[PDB]
Amino acid sequence: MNKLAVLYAEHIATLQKRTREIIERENLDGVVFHSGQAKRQFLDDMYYPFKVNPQFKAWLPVIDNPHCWIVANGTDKPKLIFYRPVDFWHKVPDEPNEYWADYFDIELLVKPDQVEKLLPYDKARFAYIGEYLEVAQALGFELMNPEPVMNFYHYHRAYKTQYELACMREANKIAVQGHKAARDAFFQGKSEFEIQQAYLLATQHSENDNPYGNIVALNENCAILHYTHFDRVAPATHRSFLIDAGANFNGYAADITRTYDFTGEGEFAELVATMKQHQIALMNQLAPGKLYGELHLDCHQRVAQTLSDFNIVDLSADEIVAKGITSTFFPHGLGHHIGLQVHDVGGFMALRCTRKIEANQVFTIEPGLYFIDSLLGDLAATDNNQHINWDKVAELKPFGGIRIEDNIIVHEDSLENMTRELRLR
Amino acid sequence: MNKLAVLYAEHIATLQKRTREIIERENLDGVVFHSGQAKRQFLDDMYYPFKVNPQFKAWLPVIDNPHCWIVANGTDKPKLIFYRPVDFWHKVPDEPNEYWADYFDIELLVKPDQVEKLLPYDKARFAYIGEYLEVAQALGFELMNPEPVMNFYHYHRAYKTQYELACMREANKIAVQGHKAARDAFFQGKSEFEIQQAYLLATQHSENDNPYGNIVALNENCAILHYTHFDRVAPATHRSFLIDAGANFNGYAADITRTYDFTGEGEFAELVATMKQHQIALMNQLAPGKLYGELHLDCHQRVAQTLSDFNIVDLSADEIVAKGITSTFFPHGLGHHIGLQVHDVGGFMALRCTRKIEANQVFTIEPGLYFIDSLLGDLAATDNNQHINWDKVAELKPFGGIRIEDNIIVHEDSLENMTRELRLR
Ligand SMILES: [Mn+2]
Ligand SMILES: [Mn+2]
Ligand SMILES: [Mn+2]
Ligand SMILES: [Mn+2]
Ligand SMILES: [Mn+2]
Ligand SMILES: [Mn+2]
Repeated sequence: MNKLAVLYAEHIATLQKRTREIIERENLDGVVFHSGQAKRQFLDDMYYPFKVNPQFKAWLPVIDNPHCWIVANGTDKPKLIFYRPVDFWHKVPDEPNEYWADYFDIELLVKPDQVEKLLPYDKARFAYIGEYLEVAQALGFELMNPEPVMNFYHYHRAYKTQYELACMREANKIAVQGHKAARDAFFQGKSEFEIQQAYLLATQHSENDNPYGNIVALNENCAILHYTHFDRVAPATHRSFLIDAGANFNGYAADITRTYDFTGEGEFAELVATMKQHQIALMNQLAPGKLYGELHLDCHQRVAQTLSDFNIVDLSADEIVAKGITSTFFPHGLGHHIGLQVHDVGGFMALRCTRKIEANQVFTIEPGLYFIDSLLGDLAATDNNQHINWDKVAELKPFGGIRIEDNIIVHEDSLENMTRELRLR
Repeated sequence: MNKLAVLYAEHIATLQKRTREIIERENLDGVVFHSGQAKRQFLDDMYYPFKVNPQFKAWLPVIDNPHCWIVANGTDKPKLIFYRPVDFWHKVPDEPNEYWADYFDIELLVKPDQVEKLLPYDKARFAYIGEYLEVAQALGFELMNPEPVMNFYHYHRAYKTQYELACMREANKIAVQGHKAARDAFFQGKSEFEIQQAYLLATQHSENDNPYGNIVALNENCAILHYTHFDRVAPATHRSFLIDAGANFNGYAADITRTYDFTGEGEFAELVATMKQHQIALMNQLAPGKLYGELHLDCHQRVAQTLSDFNIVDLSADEIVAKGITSTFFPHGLGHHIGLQVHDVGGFMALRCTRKIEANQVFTIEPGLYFIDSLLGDLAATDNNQHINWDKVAELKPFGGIRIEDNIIVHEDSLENMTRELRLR
């Protein structure tokens, strides 16, 4: 028996039920999900790597196949037009024969432009959920990504089926293996580039297989939030390491961050150790009914208590917050839902400090503390310039910043930190 | 002094001259090249990796920056609107300060929608060369990628400036380092995936940095022409290895293939050694004035002579060709131009067996010999089924196929095989 296979049955039942409800509320005959197509590079005969329509992979783990269509109404067996071309050029895989194949009425498609005869005869009442409006209109569809249908599925995406939670445990498990290998590489003095290679090797992921662009930062780079590049030359001296990297499994993402001190001793190393405690205490505050806003406000508080205690700012926690200067050391949000998409969808009628945490949802808790040139300089142009220990700043500035991030499943009865349960210190 | 820098001056002069000629022939005030934009994934806040407009990087080595614009007329100094946003989020690089920066009148762009005021006041007579027609029309442009202008630049792209040839030598040099590391990994019994990782490490290339999707094939996979995947599990037995991989330098590509036998002894290993000889003799036939057609017809001849001598087909070379069955063992073209694009552009008014090889052009010579299921089975359904040693086929089938490919610069006085001159056996 396959645990995933058993959970999948309920997954399908759940999407089926959700489908029945929405087509009735909108008087539709059904919904058609288009996996998408490969995008061709301008004036070239090369293509950008394929990225499946999230709304299509929500149903099954087929994420590397364009020209696939799902037609469903929630009561009848969902139809799956599965693109399987034949030609000596590409390797032809066997016909879908895994556990999920049984849940669909599968029609094979040998050429993309032969899909019209496999779709409903009258497409007018079928909502087209996909990126290719022009192709949909030519086929006869009229309802393009109707907002009410998008909002419905997105809202329910926040509530993960057991199959989804299982998939997400797997993604976290792969990512963790990578974060450890990346960790070891850092302590060996490797370059950002080399560290990235180790992560990919340990997770057996190709760059285009991870859920987002990995951030493998060293020293001052740790202060660059959207740091995309990988230096090929190792730094003369190794001070800090920040790696925000994830993994994929059946279309579900992991999104983990870890910051380290090269020596394990000193101010920065202590700062990290503190942030970790604050980070865990924040994870610990997740519970059904809890307002994300409280968690957020609390994070800024912890940050202020950190800035105060490390003499980075010569003021009391409450006054650091009061004066509103914590945002210069922690400029981003505390967390977000995650699942099929890294920054997952959801929320009443299209992360606000107003929504409540609920069971079966999955979150990331990622408090941070950075020393950003631009953001700091701005703080100097205010009457608060007199309140920070600029000597303490220049001493840490060389370490860039800190961020610790886990993915946690909020069960009705408890919290499951997939990341730390995998033993990622 | 910088050799590249000195060659670049002439590069600019050349593009300038080409620009003057075309705008006069088409009565235009100038030409505007748009580097492009990042494409956002459907319903997500993630983007596909950026791919620069080839027509924009033809001018300078800026290939990772969207929202950049070049406006030129060929007599005045070309203008370069260089996107350089500022914000604590992304790492801000210094203002362009390399050798090529001096050849342009550089305006910095901090936000994509602030480009209108930096472009010509009257855009009507400026041809827009780019992918974003909608954005161009909103800015006021009317002439969208006019065919005569596209054809002109494309035609001249076949003739490489010295700067371009130098760039291409560099790409070949990086790729070779990778092909050797990949080679060693194969002999160590690593998996396709592991071999791919070694190649990337040796070339210091991220997957999205190479010019096309690497083909790292093992055993039977060597017979799959468009083989994209990388098995994570090494084969029980290592028989054959085929790696078609390249590299980039300033936007110019290398495109190299090499096939190996695991033991270095046996039929297949002998077959490879022969193909190499045929491959080199084909490279040797490149010369200004030569018709690609002769080279092509000659390749099929060599293939037939190979099939005949290895008793893969019980017929004489001439009759293998005569009966037209070589195409089942060698189904693709012999070579193509290469440069800014792997399959480079060019040719009289938008690789034909009719065009002639000329000086300063760059080519790939890639004869192959494969054992493809589908293609072979088809040969069985013909009266030629009685002509092939099906016992000899089943013996080689397990090795997949062969392809050897080099990139060669055709100088007016000689041939320069960048690949073999780098010592890639
Ligand atoms: Mn059926
Ligand atoms: Mn993250
Ligand atoms: Mn995150
Ligand atoms: Mn200027
Ligand atoms: Mn190739
Ligand atoms: Mn090629």
